[PDB]
Amino acid sequence: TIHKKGQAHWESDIKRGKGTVSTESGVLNQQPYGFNTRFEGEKGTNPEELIGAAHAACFSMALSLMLGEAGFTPTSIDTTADVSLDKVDAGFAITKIALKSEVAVPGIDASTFDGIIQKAKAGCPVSQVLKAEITLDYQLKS
Amino acid sequence: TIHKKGQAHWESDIKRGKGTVSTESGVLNQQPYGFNTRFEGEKGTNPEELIGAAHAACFSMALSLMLGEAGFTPTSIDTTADVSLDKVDAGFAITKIALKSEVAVPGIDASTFDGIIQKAKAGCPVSQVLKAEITLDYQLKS
Repeated sequence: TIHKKGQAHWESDIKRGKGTVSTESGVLNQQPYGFNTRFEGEKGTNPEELIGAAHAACFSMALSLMLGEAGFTPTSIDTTADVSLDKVDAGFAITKIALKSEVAVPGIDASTFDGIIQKAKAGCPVSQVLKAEITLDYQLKS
Repeated sequence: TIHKKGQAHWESDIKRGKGTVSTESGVLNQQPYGFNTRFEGEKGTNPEELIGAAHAACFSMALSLMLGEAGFTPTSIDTTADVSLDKVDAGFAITKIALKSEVAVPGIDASTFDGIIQKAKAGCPVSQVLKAEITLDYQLKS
């Protein structure tokens, strides 16, 4: 199995405390995060946008793979993942991720493409591991 | 409802194609990713380490909060999230996330702490949204 690691550091309480997040690749190295950026809308990284990025990335790559297996080559795939963090009795929960994608695949049938993209939406590794509602809105250029 | 966004871009097929990943905060901005970095172990970002970073960050924040609710203030929390991407019949799947955390909470009861940290491991938002097995290994300095 493939193992990849992420890390975080936290110090003090939630209001007066702060933290940082990193990844083994180094793309993220002690990047600041906290209550402000996660719940108060202050610009900065947080768990949600990171999961959104991971999801957009896994979905896009999966769409390319499946398209290839169908004998198609995508010119470009641009996916956005909107992660919803809602308030619930237990606190908060990631309830939905809205995927928005613009794909360009030369001469591919609209009906055939839809079948492939819906399979990617529900079949990629990240979608499969998430419990949140996953929606998909796309635009095909062929 | 809080909304956070992530995105990704991909061009060409899976072997000769390539992609990038970004987040709205900018911590990730068109950072390269591909088959190489995700499946061949080449150093670079990928969906798995991003989920790991997100999980480590959520879990550490959640632990601080709960300790606070118990009347405790953590001196420091350092968590690493090890994400497993396994090959399965249908393709691949994120089967497990192993959390390892080092926490310093002066004077807290060992048993008291264990109950709290276990509740955080199972109850934080990111743990809650994941279907993968989540394990916890920690070392408390008290």
